[PDB]
Amino acid sequence: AMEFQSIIHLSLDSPVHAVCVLGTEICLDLSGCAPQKCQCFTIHGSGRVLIDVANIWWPLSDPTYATVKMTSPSPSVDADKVSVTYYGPVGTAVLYLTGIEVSLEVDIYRNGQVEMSSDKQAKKKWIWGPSGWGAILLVNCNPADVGTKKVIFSEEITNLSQMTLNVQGPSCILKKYRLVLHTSKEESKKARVYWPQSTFELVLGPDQHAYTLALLGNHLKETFYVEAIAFPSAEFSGLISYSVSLVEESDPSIPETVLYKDTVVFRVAPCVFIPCTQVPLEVYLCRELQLQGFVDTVTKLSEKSNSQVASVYEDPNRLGRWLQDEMAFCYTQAPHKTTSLILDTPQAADLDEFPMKYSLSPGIGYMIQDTEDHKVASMDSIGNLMVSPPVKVQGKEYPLGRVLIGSSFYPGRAMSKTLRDFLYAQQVQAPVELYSDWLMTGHVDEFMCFIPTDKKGFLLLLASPSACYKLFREKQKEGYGDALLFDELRADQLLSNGREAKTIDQLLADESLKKQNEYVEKCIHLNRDILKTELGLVEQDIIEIPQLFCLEKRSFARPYFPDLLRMIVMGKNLGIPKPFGPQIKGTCCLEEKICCLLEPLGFKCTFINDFDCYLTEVGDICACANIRRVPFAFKWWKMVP
Amino acid sequence: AMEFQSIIHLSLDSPVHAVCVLGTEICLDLSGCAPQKCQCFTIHGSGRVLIDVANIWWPLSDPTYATVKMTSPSPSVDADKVSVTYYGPVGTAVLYLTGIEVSLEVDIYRNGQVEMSSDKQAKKKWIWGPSGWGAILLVNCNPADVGTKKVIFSEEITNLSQMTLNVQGPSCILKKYRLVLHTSKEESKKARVYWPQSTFELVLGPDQHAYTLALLGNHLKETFYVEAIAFPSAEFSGLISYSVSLVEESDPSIPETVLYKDTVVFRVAPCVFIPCTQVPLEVYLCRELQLQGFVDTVTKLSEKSNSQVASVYEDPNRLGRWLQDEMAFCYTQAPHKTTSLILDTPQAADLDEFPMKYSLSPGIGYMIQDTEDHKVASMDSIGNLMVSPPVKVQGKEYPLGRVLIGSSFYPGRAMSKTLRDFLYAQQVQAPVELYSDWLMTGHVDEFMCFIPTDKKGFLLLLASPSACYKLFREKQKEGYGDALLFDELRADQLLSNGREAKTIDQLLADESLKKQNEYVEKCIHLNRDILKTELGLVEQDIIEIPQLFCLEKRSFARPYFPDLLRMIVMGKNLGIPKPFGPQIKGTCCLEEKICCLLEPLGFKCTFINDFDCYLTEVGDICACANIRRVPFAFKWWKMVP
Ligand SMILES: [Cl-]
Ligand SMILES: [Cl-]
Repeated sequence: AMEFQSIIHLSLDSPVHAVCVLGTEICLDLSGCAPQKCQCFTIHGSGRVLIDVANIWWPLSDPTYATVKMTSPSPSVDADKVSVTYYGPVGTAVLYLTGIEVSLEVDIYRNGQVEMSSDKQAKKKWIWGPSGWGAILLVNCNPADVGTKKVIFSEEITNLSQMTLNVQGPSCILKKYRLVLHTSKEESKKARVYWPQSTFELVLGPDQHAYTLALLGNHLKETFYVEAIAFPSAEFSGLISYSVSLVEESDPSIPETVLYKDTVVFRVAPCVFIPCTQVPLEVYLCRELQLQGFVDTVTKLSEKSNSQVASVYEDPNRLGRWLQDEMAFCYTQAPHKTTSLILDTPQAADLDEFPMKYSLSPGIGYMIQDTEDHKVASMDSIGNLMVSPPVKVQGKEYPLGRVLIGSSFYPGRAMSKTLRDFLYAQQVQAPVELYSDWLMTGHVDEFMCFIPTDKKGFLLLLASPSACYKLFREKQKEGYGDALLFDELRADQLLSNGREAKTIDQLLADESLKKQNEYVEKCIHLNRDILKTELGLVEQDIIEIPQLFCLEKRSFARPYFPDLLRMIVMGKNLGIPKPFGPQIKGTCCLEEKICCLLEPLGFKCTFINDFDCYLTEVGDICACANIRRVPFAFKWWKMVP
Repeated sequence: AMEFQSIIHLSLDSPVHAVCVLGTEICLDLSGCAPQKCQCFTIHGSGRVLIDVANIWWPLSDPTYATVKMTSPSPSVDADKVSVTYYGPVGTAVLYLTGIEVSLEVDIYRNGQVEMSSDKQAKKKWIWGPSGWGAILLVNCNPADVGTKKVIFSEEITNLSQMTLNVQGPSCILKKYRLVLHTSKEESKKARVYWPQSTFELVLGPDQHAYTLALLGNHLKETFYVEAIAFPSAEFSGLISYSVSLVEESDPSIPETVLYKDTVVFRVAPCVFIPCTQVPLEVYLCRELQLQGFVDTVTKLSEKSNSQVASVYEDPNRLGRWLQDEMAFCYTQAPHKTTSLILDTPQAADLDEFPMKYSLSPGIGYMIQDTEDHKVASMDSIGNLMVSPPVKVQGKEYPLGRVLIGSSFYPGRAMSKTLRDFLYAQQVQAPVELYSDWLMTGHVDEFMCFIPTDKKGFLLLLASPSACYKLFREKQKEGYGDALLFDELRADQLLSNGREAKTIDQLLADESLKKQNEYVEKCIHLNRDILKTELGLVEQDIIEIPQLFCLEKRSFARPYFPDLLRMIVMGKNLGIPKPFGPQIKGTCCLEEKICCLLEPLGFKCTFINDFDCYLTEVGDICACANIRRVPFAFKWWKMVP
């Protein structure tokens, strides 16, 4: 008999000639051919064979099976043997073996190189955690792709994951078969596989899910380079598997058959967002022909903070403040490479040009993410997200922090199912839903800010209208009720921005303003509870920041004076919006209050003088920034979501 | 001051009057108002207040917080109090409390009744396993729905899950608020909530995701009845949450605000498929005007097995064998109720009538599942599924077995992404992909069958052409080479079914038939390996069944003689297709062989005489059956997928 299978029925008469793929086990039926007078048996194998008898003689039970496996490939056909000798009160059975290797290997232990997997079945599984395993694939974020044969540079080839195919066996056995490297039609739309000729040929991708390789000689060693196309999403878990099938070429009436298949599994790394507690590397600035105020002060602050400034062009096809509202700096990481990128959720239709590519420093990626709602003040954009610092909550670690999404509480505007599903599909920053649709912009950054400390490693700052009323009341009692909110601002600057200079006395007697702020205070308190619960915070982690709001067009909250919470956080250097509060002998009481709260904790407060920038209405153009920061040192794959 | 929040800043001057929702905690800032001369303090609360000072006097630290909570609702406003007395080398601060209850409760401990949850935050989580928690919801499978105010019978109301809402507090506090029972727009499409007036009003559902309730008096107690619409799928995880928001009615210029929200989570039970090792309860039979053969023998076998027979009408709008190929008996289970149902994946377009409803015994549900591919021999149907018995594999338990799906191995036909995703979304029967597209029907039941034993509790039978060649060779050597395959069958019965009577000598000399069977044997061996690996089977669990195949129109395998593996499994009673093998002195050697293999294990073999039924071509009409069985005793929620 001639065979390629997991079960072999030995025959006293004809010895079996079989193929053994290395890493697999064959079950040997020893008793089916045994003579009736046989009571016991002995079994012996050659050097490359490992025989297991239920883990020397053995009693002959009703079923008697032995398992065999091979340790190295055969240098010729039938070079290995297993012999069974039947003892009674009488027969021999023989199996000739030829061992071949057919294996696909990846960086399964996440060490930065392809390593041989210890087990053919364990290698199809992807296990999270430090005691886990499973290779990682990175999405191609090359900004050129935004809007068959390719040249790939040594700088770009490190982004790709290796997948090695090894086949070893006698030439006369291997020539009977063909190899097919493949994946399912659906998985092929999610990644590309390249083969170097440097010049690389596309062997698998969205239009090709099977690739044939000829077996010429006694060994084939080929390395393929793989890249993902998309991050995990509602429709995509992140898992992609590749297989090599050994196909027996046929007689035209009998179809071909697959005799063996080896499979590897990749997990496409998630898109990870970065909180403002991470060290700034670069500050991207969309100036919109501005210099004095925001642009100059933020340029100065950035130099003071060991950070680069990258100019950003205006995009005439987008609403103003797009650099902040439609984009986020994030990263994606593999054992062999970390790719920082900007994730863009454009609100405009049919875009042709992408001016943000001029600013992107070498190696910085660019990815687009679709959304559904594109109106002014839409919360369906990546700007409607804030990242917490790393926290432990109820004994559960969130080493990369948790993503915070602005949402609604009235049973209004919201993030689309598409963008929300994309976020939850990343897994490693378990999203928390906050309440922000009471704010005109819908952005939580108008009432909260995390700042790093040199303990949890951070403090949460929260907007507090009650704290501001308390501060103004104390000043009034001290005889400063005549001090003026919006002092040192030009009358037309106030009028053109919907504001009016008011004394502390007029502000404290304004019952409508007080009711607007009481409403805002209730909305912030709802969020304070969710943040304490979901981030494991205690009140010692929170600092109240005096901040007034007003309701504009139900109506929505807007900062009354420039929002102190809208900080540019650069380590210990804080770029705080200059609020223009009531002055008490040449000093703004709001600047003095916030400096008294933050300076003793090691913070350097720089007040950004730019009233028009901070009072810009939603949709209107203004200078803005987006800071690119150091990715977390904690490796995402070692987390157990 | 007047408040409803998680943080209260005490004031030496004005005492605070606050609302405390039961089950929540308030943080009290004790140090912010403390006099400069104060060095230590004492705190005292009344009977309903629980005070925690970092878990009698206490030192006055820079931040000094105390947490308070309430144990029962207040019978009047300010009926509870907390007093802080400041000691120096000097002041008092007071908080008046009013406790209210606002809670949604479900059968969170899966005990069959609504129980009070121990924690407001833990109740939003759904944890798998015996030490888990989380209420369960059942899909409405009423066959009437196949194709605002409702009457629900005491028999049908047990299918629904209870959700109780309790609100308790002073009438003068509760009258300030409104209650809103709600869920997101997307979740509302997945379930219906009813309120009894018995006659039940639909309060939440696909067209209504918010329902308002008036707070009249000092307490509200309402029970709602919930039912799911759909099983988990590609787009639906199975989790649905409901909330009650306490809304403060507004001054028209200030929008309303939500002061508190309580939330419960349900998991819609998965659709669980049943293996043929479970005890038969009812046999559904589509006779198609037939009596002698299949219909009579299966009716007899069913009576012999303590099972009911339910006649099924012919469906002229569907391909033949639809009762078996387009339907599956499955179940869905909650702590309070188990619903057995038939899951239908119709292959026809625009169906109006559903004759299977006439057969459905009282209480048996009916659900439809969409598919994409509707051609003849399509593997995109629920008939392309077999369920394994419960198994343990590599230390992992599959107490409900694993679903087995027929698929392809040539890198052909396949299950659609829609049906496959529906199956994997159930979670509790971790699907295994087998190779069956080499078979004309694409059904794994043509080469494998599980039978229960009175140890794993089962045996796997596998089709084996090699075993059949071996049996025929032994008969030839004994002088019976003249024995005839298809003996005792009429010549026209053979001709009209594409077969011809052949002696054992002619069969063993047929080289084309041998090559067709060698091909089939390689395909079955691929599946034997996957089954051993994925189900943790050893060769002692497998019995080879002699069975020949032939290739017909690449070409596809069909059973050559009636397929012995296509058994009607009724406990120890097996309805085996009568194969009409070569007879050796009045006995079919195939019947004798299978009886020698199965009878010593306690099986009673009944050979179903019906050649035309077992040789029916795909798409053609024939009598067939579908057996409804006992659901597993193991509760699905106690598994950790
Ligand atoms: Cl996953
Ligand atoms: Cl889930």
